Amino acid sequence: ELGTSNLNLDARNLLAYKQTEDLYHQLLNYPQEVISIMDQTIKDCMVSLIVDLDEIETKFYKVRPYNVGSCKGMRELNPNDIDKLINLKGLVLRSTPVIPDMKVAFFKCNVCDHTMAVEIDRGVIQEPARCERIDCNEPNSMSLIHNRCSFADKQVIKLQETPDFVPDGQTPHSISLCVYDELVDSCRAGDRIEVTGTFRSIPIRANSRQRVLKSLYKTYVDVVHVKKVQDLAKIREVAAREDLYSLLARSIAPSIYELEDVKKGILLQLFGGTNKTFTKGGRYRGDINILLCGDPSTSKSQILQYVHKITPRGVYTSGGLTAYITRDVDTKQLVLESGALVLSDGGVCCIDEFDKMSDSTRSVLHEVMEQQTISIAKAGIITTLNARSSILASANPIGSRYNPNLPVTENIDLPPPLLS
Amino acid sequence: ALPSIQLPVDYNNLFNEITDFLVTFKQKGPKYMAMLQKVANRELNSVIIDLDDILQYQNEKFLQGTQADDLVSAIQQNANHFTELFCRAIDNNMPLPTKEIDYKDDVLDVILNQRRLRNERMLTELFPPNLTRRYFLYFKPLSQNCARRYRKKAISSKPLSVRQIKGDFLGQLITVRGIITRVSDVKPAVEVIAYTCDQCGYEVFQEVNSRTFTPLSECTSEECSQNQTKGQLFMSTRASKFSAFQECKIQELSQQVPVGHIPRSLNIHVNGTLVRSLSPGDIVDVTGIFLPAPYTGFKALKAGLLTETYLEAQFVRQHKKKFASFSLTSDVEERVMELITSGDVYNRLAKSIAPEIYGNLDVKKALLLLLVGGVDKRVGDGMKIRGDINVCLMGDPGVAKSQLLKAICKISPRGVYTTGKGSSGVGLTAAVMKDPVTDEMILEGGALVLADNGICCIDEFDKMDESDRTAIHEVMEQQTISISKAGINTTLNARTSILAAANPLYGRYNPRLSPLDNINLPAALLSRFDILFLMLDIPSRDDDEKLAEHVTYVHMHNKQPDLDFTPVEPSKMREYIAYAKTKRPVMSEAVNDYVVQAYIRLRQDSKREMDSKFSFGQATPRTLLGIIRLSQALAKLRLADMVDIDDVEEALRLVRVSKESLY
Ligand SMILES: Nc1ncnc2c1ncn2[C@@H]1O[C@H](COP(=O)(O)OP(=O)(O)OP(=O)(O)O)[C@@H](O)[C@H]1O
Ligand SMILES: Nc1ncnc2c1ncn2[C@@H]1O[C@H](COP(=O)(O)OP(=O)(O)O)[C@@H](O)[C@H]1O
Ligand SMILES: [Mg+2]
Ligand SMILES: [Zn+2]
Ligand SMILES: [Zn+2]
Repeated sequence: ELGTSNLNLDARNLLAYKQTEDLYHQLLNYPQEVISIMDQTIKDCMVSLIVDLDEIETKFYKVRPYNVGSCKGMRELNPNDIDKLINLKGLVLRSTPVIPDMKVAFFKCNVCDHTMAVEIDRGVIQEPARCERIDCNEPNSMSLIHNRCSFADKQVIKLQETPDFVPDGQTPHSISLCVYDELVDSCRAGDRIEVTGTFRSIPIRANSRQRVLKSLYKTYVDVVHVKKVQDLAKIREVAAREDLYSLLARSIAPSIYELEDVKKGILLQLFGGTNKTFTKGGRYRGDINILLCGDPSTSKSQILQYVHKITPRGVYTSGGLTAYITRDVDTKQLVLESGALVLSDGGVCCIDEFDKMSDSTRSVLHEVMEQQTISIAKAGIITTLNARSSILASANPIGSRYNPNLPVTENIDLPPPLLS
Repeated sequence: ALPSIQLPVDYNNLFNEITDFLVTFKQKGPKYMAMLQKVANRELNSVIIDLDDILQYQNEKFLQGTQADDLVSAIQQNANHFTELFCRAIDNNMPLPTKEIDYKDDVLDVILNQRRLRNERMLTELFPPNLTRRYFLYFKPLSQNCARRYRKKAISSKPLSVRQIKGDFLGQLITVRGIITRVSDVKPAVEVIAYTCDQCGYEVFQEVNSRTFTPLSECTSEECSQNQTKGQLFMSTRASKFSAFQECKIQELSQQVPVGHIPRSLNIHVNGTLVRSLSPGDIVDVTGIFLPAPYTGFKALKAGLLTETYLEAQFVRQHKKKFASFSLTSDVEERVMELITSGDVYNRLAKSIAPEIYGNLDVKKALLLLLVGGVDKRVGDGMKIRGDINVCLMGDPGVAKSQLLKAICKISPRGVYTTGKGSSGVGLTAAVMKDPVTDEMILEGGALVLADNGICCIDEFDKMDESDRTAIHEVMEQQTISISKAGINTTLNARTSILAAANPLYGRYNPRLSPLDNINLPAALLSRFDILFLMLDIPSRDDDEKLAEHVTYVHMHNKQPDLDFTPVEPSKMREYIAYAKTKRPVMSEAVNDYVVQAYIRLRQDSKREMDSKFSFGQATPRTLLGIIRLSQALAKLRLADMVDIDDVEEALRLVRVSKESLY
């Protein structure tokens, strides 16, 4: 009734049956053949159960087995476990662009403009030495066409072990990963995932000019499974409560004692104002910016962390924050990277230790609040970027205490206009 | 062509003697029969041969006039050939399995059984033995007392240094000693490589021992040997045999290097079940075979006779020491019973840490309370509390605070010493930067040196630049390190105690306002620390006399003096600190009023902080948190699961004495 093509399959339920545990063990030994015959069986089972036959002949069927065995780490991988199913947990380090993979060749007899399709296997292609048309039958008239073939999307993922496997301050190890089709782009940088797949080994070409091969084989894992690590009616019931303001203000900071007014202000600025861009006058700022000052005995960083994690979008930084052209590390190319302030579009940008802000970056803030659009002109790139972000900062007075007699300006050491 | 020479060595009699020894040896019956039987039942995975057994067997059989030659000498002069002879002899006399076997799991044997049921059904290839072998052959060096048992100089052993090995030792069996610095990962290596033949009968096999391998192009299958090809041969990963491979290097010790020289290195290869038996940073003595390696891998067409050399591991003694993770044993149980019978212990432990430095009992007591840790493992709702204590030591140069720091670092297994620059790969960066030969750029991002449950010790805490100071500001109060450079966010969960030793930049105390000296560091960092202790050098006759007498008595004996009286020993307290951390007492409620009134009187003191000239008595809730943590530690170090008011009193006295040194 859905039209999709996807099956989930747990091993423990597969293990609960006495005949199936034999199939369990045989799946452990021979993954590829078992998976292929299982997919063929499901392809037959669809038709066996529907007894529209038109949507079936277009789609394929695949399984996604999981929980076959306990998760193993890169620190214990014997060569005895080659071509067997294992489960891994780890953190994604880096991804790669989609790699086209040859599946069907397309040749053409240039003399007679005749084309034929040739299948391949194991990557190696058996080139035909003569055109099939015996009317011409020339041997050297066959030429490959690159852009009229069929391809598959291969992608390589780099994975690192979880830090819990290193008890004595050793360094983590990295294992390469491979994915196909629906598994492409399913993980990004910093993602914590668990995968299920078979093990593999491959020879190294060494010198590309000759046919010499190294005595050591590189190891990589091919996977078939990944996992990560009407409510509006309830809103209006709460929205009709008279004292919702006080409860909502006090809910943000459960451990903070008193300080009710600042909590109300922070909640209200989290709510945010309106934004309008009428043509004849120009846009008006809708962001709210708040500054906190006091001696370092107020737990004012706890409120910063509270607002950072509560808000949908927001970056928590300290005293670089904007876009700058960078030289890519692993690949020798030039990439434009956006800063922390740009990343907080529509959210709350949290700044800690605002006094030690240097001098070059402060003017940047003087540019980002009054116009909410930062421009850059470096390396031949001239452009303007939108920020539209809210600022919430904390500052400390100069000295062990803030003397009430002295006015605020001297103690914080900030420019009068920026405070204004 | 090749001229011939005569040698006094003939291998037939040696092989016969090997078989006779392996069959007849009596040390249960024959040991060498029982171990082979266990190998047959798929129980053992490696074979170790003791040369002392062969030596003693030959010595005791020489009493009858039958033996003519010696075999251990030939083993010393050549090893790999005897390894081949031993594996042939073992495969010749392999016993029958006396136990049941889970025969279905052996995929290699199932594949070979299928191949046989194909080939011999039509009436078959003699598979090489190394493909069918499952065990590994290892050797064990002799013992010097065994050599002393007889007149002969069958010594070997003698763990030569890296530089003491010269060119004429190639091919023999030698023992090296040193420190392991680099250990590579585990990577599978081929031993027998098999090709599938595309249903063309038998699957051709190939064997390579060199580090460079070349594949096949055409096969000897009879229908493939026909005048036209039948399928292209392909390498099959399932049928071939593999072996774990690992390589490391070893450094010479600082003792053995002659003056004015730079220590050398030596590569080492390990294969089989001995993989992962060594770790970086330990003293070992490896026994193995010293073998040459061709220089043709570099492919420069130079060095016509120059070649590289490496060692092949056979047997390793880990040596060094073992922390053992305070694994419970009877002996240490009676040891802790003795400690319990010893009564009050903390003063003795303080006395027993550094007898070389005289006096200074407060700092030793503070170090002892630091070694246990404060209250930890969170509170309700998830609020963060850190059990590590952050104490800083203030004093003028020439007070041996650096010596005490070295002592506490040595006695604490987790201690680490750092300083401002001098080495760059110690702060704000990990030790795996640009390390691999591929320059894979392995990195965690923002991390420190063993910051998890570590004891960071720093001398000249005013010296380091802005980077390390910002790192400390990031580590304040178990805060995670979240510095990113290339999209990485692998934060290191920093939970460490901070040990800081520094001096005012004037190098001496002053009669004027004391915060003017402080640490010449921001006051925010100063307020973070739990205990500030000042060591001021006051010229006094009755104290400097005792200090001088103690130091000169230490010097006179060229050893630790008997003037000290410590019933406890450094290893004794090393065990007891883990024992006391294991007990882990929890808090009690009846002290809340006492600590609240103590905090009230501390705020009363803060009412007089403007009296100045020792203005360090400022107001901070972290003072209350620190006094709670110190009371918890004063319940942890010696007491059972109970927190006493006397602990709070002792913590208060410690704080008062720490402030008292200001004057
Ligand atoms: N009380 C003491 N008992 C024994 N030796 C002492 C004592 N005080 C200082 N020393 C001697 O001081 C030397 C080490 O102290 P050191 O000068 O390193 O201290 P420091 O205060 O950390 O100074 P610096 O920063 O200049 O190194 C040793 O030779 C040690 O014998
Ligand atoms: N009213 C309070 N309630 C709870 N904790 C507090 C309170 N005041 C201070 N603290 C504690 O004291 C610390 C104050 O540090 P803080 O001033 O936030 O450092 P920073 O210099 O980064 O602002 C906090 O970590 C908090 O645990
Ligand atoms: Mg010093
Ligand atoms: Zn043609
Ligand atoms: Zn063939």
